[PDB]
Amino acid sequence: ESETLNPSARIMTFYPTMEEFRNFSRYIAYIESQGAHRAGLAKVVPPKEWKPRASYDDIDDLVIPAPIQQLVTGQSGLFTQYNIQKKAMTVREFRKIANSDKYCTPRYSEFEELERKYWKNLTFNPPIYGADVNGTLYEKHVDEWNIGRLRTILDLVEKESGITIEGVNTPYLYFGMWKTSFAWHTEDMDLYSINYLHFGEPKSWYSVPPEHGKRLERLAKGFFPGSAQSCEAFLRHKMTLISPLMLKKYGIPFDKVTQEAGEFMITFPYGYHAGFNHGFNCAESTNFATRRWIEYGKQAVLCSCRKDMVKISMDVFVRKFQPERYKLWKAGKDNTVIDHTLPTPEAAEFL
Ligand code: NI
Ligand SMILES: [Zn+2]
Repeated sequence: ESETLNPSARIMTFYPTMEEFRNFSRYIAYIESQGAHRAGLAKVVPPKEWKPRASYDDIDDLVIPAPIQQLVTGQSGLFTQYNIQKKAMTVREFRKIANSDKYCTPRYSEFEELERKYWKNLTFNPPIYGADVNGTLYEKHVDEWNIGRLRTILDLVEKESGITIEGVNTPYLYFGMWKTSFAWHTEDMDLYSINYLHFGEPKSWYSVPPEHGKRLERLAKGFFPGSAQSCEAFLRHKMTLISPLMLKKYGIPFDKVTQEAGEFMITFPYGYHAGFNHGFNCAESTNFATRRWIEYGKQAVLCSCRKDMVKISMDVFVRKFQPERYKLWKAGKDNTVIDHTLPTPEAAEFL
């Protein structure tokens, strides 16, 4: 039945009305009723009547505490990206470097051309990424799709334990320039994420359907056996870049999409994604949850090689939402199998 929704697991785009836009969790459940989640990624274009902020002109003084220079090594569609942290800098400083002759966008006709250039010059002229900047650019009173307070059940983590995890249940801001990249990964605990491109040049995305996630992992393990041997989930290091021609070569299903300023992207549990920025821009993101996520959370395979990695205690979610399974789960005997095609239960209100 849901098997029959988005049979191609293609990236879907939505144009909600303002009445639809007002309840975040509701619209997420809706797009899942339409099979959007099968793609691992979905675009949502907000009503033109809407804006998260009046103007972005006071932010030249905002500090980027930890700019990252992205060194990339590799060949033939396979790359490993190393982060070189640069000293702190303000936005206008970043912007100046970004639009500088050395680091600015090349001229191009169709997107296929800029894309080809990205994959040809990835390892050259390492850019700087203004990544993981704590904060929001939303105006304090915006109540629709506010990344700072979406009110999903992920709120149960801070609510029950007081724990905050930067970028996960708090917002992150991302200042990009041309050729800055995000490597193939799913979210921490295989959560959802939301990404809003506040302003600037586009951000392009690749995505692999959750139902084909394991095949991407098998490929990645084969191409990086040393890292696979060292960590049960080395893709979570977010250092691994794989070109679309390589995915095609090895029969991994995927889709691509370009995100424009003023547009939202949603990633879904266990949706592998990667991409790059076209030029100077600014993006805001955080994670969020639905009831459907809970099983993904319980089964997420986590990085086994670092003390510093995000691990959310699933106990509270299982007690509150799977009370009949708690004893079974705690006893390690819960063998529930995940069906990536099924929408979250909250969509019962639609379906
Ligand atoms: Ni992500
Ligand atoms: Zn690891």
